[PDB]
Amino acid sequence: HNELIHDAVLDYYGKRLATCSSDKTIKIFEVEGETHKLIDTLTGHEGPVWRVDWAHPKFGTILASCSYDGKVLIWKEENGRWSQIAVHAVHSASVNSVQWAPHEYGPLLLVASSDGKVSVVEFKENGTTSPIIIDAHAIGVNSASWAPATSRKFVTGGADNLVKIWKYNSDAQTYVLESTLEGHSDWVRDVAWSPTVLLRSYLASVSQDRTCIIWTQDNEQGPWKKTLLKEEKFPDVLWRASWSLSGNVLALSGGDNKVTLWKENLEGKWEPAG
Amino acid sequence: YTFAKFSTGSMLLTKDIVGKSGVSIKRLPTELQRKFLFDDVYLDKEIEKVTIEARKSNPYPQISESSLLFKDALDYMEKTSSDYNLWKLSSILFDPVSYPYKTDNDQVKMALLKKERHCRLTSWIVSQIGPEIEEKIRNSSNEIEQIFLYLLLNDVVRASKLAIESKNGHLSVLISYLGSNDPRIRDLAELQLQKWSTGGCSIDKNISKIYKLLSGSPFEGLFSLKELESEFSWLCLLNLTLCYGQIDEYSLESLVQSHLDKFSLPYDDPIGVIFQLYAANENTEKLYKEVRQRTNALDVQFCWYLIQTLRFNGTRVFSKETSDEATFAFAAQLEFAQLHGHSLFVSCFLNDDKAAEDTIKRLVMREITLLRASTNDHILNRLKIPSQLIFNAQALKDRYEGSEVQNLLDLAEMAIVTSLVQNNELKTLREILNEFVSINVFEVYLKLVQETIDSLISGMKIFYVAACCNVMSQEIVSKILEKNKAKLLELPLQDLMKCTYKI
Repeated sequence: HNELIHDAVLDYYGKRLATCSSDKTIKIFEVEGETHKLIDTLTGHEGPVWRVDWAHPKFGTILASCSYDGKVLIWKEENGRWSQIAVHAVHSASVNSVQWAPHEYGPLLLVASSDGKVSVVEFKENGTTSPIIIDAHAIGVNSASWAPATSRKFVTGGADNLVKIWKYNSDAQTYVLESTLEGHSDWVRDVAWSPTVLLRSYLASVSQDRTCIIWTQDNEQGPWKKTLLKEEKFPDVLWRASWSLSGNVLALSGGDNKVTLWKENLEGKWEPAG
Repeated sequence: YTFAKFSTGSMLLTKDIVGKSGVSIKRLPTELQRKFLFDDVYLDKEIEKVTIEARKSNPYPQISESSLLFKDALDYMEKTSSDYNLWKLSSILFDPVSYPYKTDNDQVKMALLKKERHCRLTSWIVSQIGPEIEEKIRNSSNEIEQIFLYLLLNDVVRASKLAIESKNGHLSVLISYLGSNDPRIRDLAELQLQKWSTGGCSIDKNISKIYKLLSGSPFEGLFSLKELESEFSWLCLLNLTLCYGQIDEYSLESLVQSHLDKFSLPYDDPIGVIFQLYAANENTEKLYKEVRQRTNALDVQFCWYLIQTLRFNGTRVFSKETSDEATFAFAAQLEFAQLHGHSLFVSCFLNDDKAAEDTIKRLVMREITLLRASTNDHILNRLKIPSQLIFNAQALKDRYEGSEVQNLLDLAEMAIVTSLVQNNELKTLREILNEFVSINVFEVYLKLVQETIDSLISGMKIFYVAACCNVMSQEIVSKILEKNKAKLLELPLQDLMKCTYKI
């Protein structure tokens, strides 16, 4: 019985899968092609676990999950036995996304809850949490993705149809908002920064209004460029939008039971692939 | 509701209520369709053809010499496949010819090399058009037409023979000139044609065609074979330009270009594309870019191989950015095919040092395990993968699976924690000395053997959990062993139970 898992994540080396469903449990699997052997079940949430997410193995085996109970739960495998080492629930509503930073930033976490907040939880020397939060969106935040870089930034997708790009500032000590972008007529479900250290940067912003805008910024200066992936509404509401590391392929999880794939061509416009 | 993101090992997990986990490990459909790529022997022999030098802006490998030729791939393909035709024709036009016999001066050499190349190209075209024309000769009902068709197969001798046999003797003699570029004969043939095409009550339809061939400009003309556009493969007519056409006066390139200027080729046809890139000479890249946005006849792999050959043979010129673009694209396709060694090899042909560094690093660390199996995987990590990167990656794989020599080559404290024998300790101390945290060093020095300072240092380290307690217990045991009055009391100032028993 597992009729509706909401999220699954793969580890750096892809040996250990972590699905999370609505029955609150987070199941860990030892994958091996056809055979993912169930190795664990983790019960510690008071509502459907929306998302799970491993951290960089530089930090051992850590997994921050966020669930409907408004609480972010950090887990850790310890000698082959899992244990909830920390927790961070400074959010007064259902926590939706949770995504670790680039490991060069430390062990930073990115939480994004319906109380219009998004936190960046550091784990200090005592391993204890150091929350520095910001208000992100009015009617709630559905997602928040990290950006790689070599001047840190992230993106957030809102319930007010916004897509925001925040940046760290030593003057403020809290992430200062630097640019917001408007293009959807309904809850911005998911937002994704692309890991392509190439000439430009790409953002795929899927939404409830069955659109997927792509914000391509020329460089550090010139603002973004709006590009409706295709100019027809998808047969059903879109949920997830993920970039590929090698290649800059875009995967779109629409509520129409297939996942589409879009690649950029020399026109600059995007074309299906599969 | 559905969910799907991209894997580290670029592949896709989606909601799937048919498995066991509630997700599906999908092997991403690879555009990379070319068999020999999945066989590791090809890759080994391909690395044998390269000279790798470290960069002048970082230690990461990038290619200094390549001897790859379109020629080389041909062994791994069927001589029957259209692919083989593409690679072969590409070899004929682009791979350098060698001329073994010594030549009086070097401009001569150049001329010979041109003749050789020309002869191979035209023999090949004849290989292709062969059956088309033979079919046409099968169906002709007129001898002079057959003579013409034999000229279409660049067979001057059988044209001459049939002429002879069909009692067309003068023509026969004339025919013998086809392929000597005698300008006298050229202007004479053209003259005869104008005289006919000004009065000339009637001339046989195929004799005029043959004269037009002798004219050296069979479409470029006023009795033009251009209308044969509708009766013959474009390649067949191009053969006519190349064989007759004005061989000596033109370079192979500008000749081919001359022909192409008279006829549009189908956008989708790739052997067409190769001729266009060959003829385009002065702006191959320009055309290549044009070809890119118009068709997909040239695949990712081919475009990369082409660009690389031309680059490393001086044959042609491509932007650092276009060569890198091609290289990225192919490396990516390869990585989608779980061909990490091969993607790694390709990634080295990057010009941009920064990007090479990132790509390489990222991939090696993410995929170290698979890249350390056979010797064909060894030569791989003996591309010039930086010592640092390899062991570093390997260090990561150990922390995550739960090493020390690599570390010797915070984290160090955690390693000491895990270690918590005497010989190993001594070796560690020697390594630390070579490298030259301080507290731990003081403790080690004490163990090998001021005492109060070492004690304070150790206490501070303990404060900075299980390993620290173990170290504290060890220190206590050592102190107890040493004891076996005021100074002793000063040094002193389950563990609690032990302390109580001591008091």
